[PDB]
Amino acid sequence: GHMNIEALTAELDGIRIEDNEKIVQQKSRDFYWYSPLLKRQLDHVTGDLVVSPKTEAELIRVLKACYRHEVPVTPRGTGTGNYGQAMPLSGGVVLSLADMNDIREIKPGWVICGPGVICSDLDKAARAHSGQELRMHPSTYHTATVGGFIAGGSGGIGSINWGGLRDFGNIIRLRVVTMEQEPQVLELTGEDLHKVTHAYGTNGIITEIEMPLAPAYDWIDAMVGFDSFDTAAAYANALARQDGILTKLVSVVAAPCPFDYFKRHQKFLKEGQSVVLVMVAAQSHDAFKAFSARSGGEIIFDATTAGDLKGLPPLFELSWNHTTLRALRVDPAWTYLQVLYPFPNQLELTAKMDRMFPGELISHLEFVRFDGDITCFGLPLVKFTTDERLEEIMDLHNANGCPIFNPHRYTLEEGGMKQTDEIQLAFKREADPKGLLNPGKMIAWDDPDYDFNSGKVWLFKGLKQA
Amino acid sequence: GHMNIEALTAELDGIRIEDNEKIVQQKSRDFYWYSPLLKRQLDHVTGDLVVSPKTEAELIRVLKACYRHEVPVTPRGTGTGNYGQAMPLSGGVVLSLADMNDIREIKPGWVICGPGVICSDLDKAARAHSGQELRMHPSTYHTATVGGFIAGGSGGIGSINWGGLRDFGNIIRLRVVTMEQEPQVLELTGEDLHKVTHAYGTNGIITEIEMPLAPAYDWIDAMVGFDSFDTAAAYANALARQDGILTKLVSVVAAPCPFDYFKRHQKFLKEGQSVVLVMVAAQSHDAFKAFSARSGGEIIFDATTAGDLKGLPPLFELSWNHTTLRALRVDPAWTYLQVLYPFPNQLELTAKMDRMFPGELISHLEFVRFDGDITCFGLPLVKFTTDERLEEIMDLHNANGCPIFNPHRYTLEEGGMKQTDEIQLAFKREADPKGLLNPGKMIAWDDPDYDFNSGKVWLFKGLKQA
Ligand SMILES: Cc1cc2nc3c(=O)[nH]c(=O)nc-3n(C[C@H](O)[C@H](O)[C@H](O)COP(=O)(O)OP(=O)(O)OC[C@H]3O[C@@H](n4cnc5c(N)ncnc54)[C@H](O)[C@@H]3O)c2cc1C
Ligand SMILES: Cc1cc2nc3c(=O)[nH]c(=O)nc-3n(C[C@H](O)[C@H](O)[C@H](O)COP(=O)(O)OP(=O)(O)OC[C@H]3O[C@@H](n4cnc5c(N)ncnc54)[C@H](O)[C@@H]3O)c2cc1C
Ligand SMILES: O=c1[nH]c(=O)c2nccnc2[nH]1
Ligand SMILES: O=c1[nH]c(=O)c2nccnc2[nH]1
Repeated sequence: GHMNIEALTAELDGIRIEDNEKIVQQKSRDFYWYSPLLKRQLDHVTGDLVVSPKTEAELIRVLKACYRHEVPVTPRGTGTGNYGQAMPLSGGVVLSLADMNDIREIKPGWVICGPGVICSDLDKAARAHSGQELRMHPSTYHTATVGGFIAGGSGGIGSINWGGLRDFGNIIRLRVVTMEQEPQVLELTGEDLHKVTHAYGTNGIITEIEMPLAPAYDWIDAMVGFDSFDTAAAYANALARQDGILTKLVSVVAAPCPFDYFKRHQKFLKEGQSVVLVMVAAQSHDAFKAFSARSGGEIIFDATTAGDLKGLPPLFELSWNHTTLRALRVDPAWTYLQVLYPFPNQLELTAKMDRMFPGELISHLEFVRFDGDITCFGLPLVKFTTDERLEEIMDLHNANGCPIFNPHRYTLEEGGMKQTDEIQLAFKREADPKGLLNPGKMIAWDDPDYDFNSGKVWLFKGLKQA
Repeated sequence: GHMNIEALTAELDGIRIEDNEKIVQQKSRDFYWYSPLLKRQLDHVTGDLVVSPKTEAELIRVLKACYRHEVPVTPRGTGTGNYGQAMPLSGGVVLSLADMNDIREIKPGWVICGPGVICSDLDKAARAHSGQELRMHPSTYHTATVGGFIAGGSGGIGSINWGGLRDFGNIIRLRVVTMEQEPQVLELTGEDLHKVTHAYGTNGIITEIEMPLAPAYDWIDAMVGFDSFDTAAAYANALARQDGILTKLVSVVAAPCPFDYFKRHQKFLKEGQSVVLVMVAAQSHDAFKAFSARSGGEIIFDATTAGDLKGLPPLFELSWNHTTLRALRVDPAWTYLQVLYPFPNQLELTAKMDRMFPGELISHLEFVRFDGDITCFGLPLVKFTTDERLEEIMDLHNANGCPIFNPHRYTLEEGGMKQTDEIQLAFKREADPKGLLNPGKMIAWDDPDYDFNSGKVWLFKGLKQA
């Protein structure tokens, strides 16, 4: 690489650039620091400038100039990923897509928009236009971009209904611009768009998204309280299996996390109580109450009876990695794991892991559709002591039937979600022959000897088969 | 010929009534004759009078008069049931709710309407009002009433998404009028409304329904063709488990049924071909094609590429018991079974039954959500020979792990769907102390020695818990 930052800058007159060191540093970091390991390994990473195109034409200008002057390019939505995805390991350009945030079309069942649209802004527009909203969104709803969700996220609120970004149909089309001497526009549909999902921006810049839309309902927050984690998980699993009770969220958070760390909801909680977090559609809420009364589920908070309370976060901001946010805000020693508990043994497996790590781990489940089954993903909190103990806890999950997607890594393959196969490798050669797009994030690109055919359970399995 | 018809008729001045023998006979029959057994057993059944109230006030005037003259009352929507549910075993009044067809409220996620609204009319109004439609409907969409669906049906198109009428949330509220000296109005919510579902009108007259609504999408008809039943069933099972691919129907119809009996679609079919009937939402259509190319599913008919669709019925009128209709319109010796193939063994079980009855049976699956899993319901065609052999075939399904809901019976308990327990018996006494509502349909009411704690698998399990 022969980086020439000065010549790059000269080629971008009319395009917004920022080179202030403090601002570049801030926009070179995400929420990697949720992992004590990443916090140490990536503490010294920073870019050289932030470039913020307003149009696809400006973006093409930027990529063309970066290819010519050999400046690395790391895409950034709003920098809320947890693994260092958007962090520029090699210096160079932080390519912000924040100003490519147009909403172009809203029709019955689908939307076309730019990558920088914030999830809640997209829903606000889809709701006003025709009472529609995203099928799923991360708990970073109000801050995260749709583009970064596709390229760096996996699922979240709404996965209970629709599965994950890993699944056919949850994305319709991705328009992607390559890093070639003449950047190419690709219109990826069918299976081809799934080369880009959760690829950390390593194989092209998403410049337009077509995604399905779902009906916007009056979603009712409710909490259900239990005296043990195992009875909370059994209730949550049963509720998730009620096919006529429409929910958007079914979470399990073990004591002592609710009472210790859900501070604004404390008056509804008590010491020793585990909680199930529920978002239930208004047309299903009476059925939800009747089911809960028949299933041992004491409703300790219900938005329909609590009144118009200000200062209460929505329950989804207590779920997914917002559960982690709340814990580490009070005690910074908390970190987390990412776990699958495979169907049909999720209740047995979550209980065994809960009992295996008393005190040191606090269980946290999110119920989701996964390959057509209802099961749960895990985001258990872990009290950090040493690097070695944290690796050991993950090793023991893997050895006890609970696949780990290691969040204490910053490469695609080590994170356990995006599998590298020959199709993934060939596509990056096509879309980034100089290796300028988010370098360092794909091990197989830097390692000719990499056994990318190893690993067991991949969340985003590769397209190659038979 | 009930002895009190003259006196009853004199009390109904101003209410529309019909005593013409031929019309009363037509309005005393449903589609029971799909069963050769019921066709013979119920041949002599007819009412004395058809009474058609326009309003709940008129209905109450009718019930109060029938109660004081002890004339039985058998409710009727539009008489499309298959079990003789709406046929008056004791003569008396056929009480048609067809003129109680108010639609009084449509909101995001729910609708309030009268019992006589035809399903497709309900959707016509919900679509015009706010682009909504029913979650599920029988394949008799264009002729069946909503109230008769609730009291006499179980699910259908849309069950792939939502389960069935057996499930919490798929009905929100039933307003019911009792048969008492002074008829009472009950507003049944929570679990209480499930006393009335599939109870054949034996424990009160539904006068208002609140049901959930779902978004009205552009549903695309597609057929997928296979050289064998097993490969068709395996594909449909896989498609049904694609959580991001939104469908409204996933049916499997084994050869020779499609080529023999799907006449207007015959130009798309070939001899020996089994078919999977699909309704896929427009926003999932591309993913459906991509999944099907990846899953060995040849799309042989697609409403978006087929050119002129004139004269083609919708694919849902080739599904559920319309599959039976198409077959028996060509050969009247076909009848059917109703089967469950319990998860997770549905592929092995359907294949085992298919191999056990060559020629005599034609397999027909409908994939549905059932207790939180994806599995299939069966409506296999059976070539009628003798009553004895039809019983044996059903016994063999039951003995091989495939529960039968016997459609060749006219009582609630023998039909295998609506379980009787103490709560059902107590409620019938509460709503119909004289037993004038559809008499003879509930064995346990006529026979206090009848053992209602038998029967293994009930589609509509009772409310009594252990
Ligand atoms: C408290 C908290 C809770 C969270 N909860 C969830 C959750 O429930 N579910 C979930 O999936 N994630 C969750 N996350 C992670 C993160 O917030 C989301 O995945 C988010 O949607 C990422 O979007 P972003 O705009 O912040 O992307 P960034 O962090 O800016 O970038 C993410 C990745 O996408 C790439 N990228 C961004 N834009 C483009 C583009 N246009 N083209 C190509 N590549 C691009 C970046 O290079 C990077 O590799 C959470 C994070 C926090 C801190
Ligand atoms: C070709 C064909 C296909 C079919 N497909 C399906 C299918 O996919 N799914 C399905 O579930 N059914 C199916 N059916 C059965 C039937 O069409 C439906 O269940 C239908 O919705 C019944 O409504 P109806 O108005 O015809 O009721 P009716 O036949 O008039 O009556 C049904 C029952 O409900 C009672 N009843 C009616 N109205 C009231 C009321 N207001 N209050 C109390 N009791 C009342 C009657 O006494 C009777 O017991 C099919 C039938 C045919 C002929
Ligand atoms: O950066 C993240 N990417 C993800 O896919 C994710 N998924 C769940 C929770 N946090 C997450 N964080
Ligand atoms: O009269 C019917 N009642 C039902 O519940 C039903 N379910 C499926 C198919 N036909 C059916 N016919």
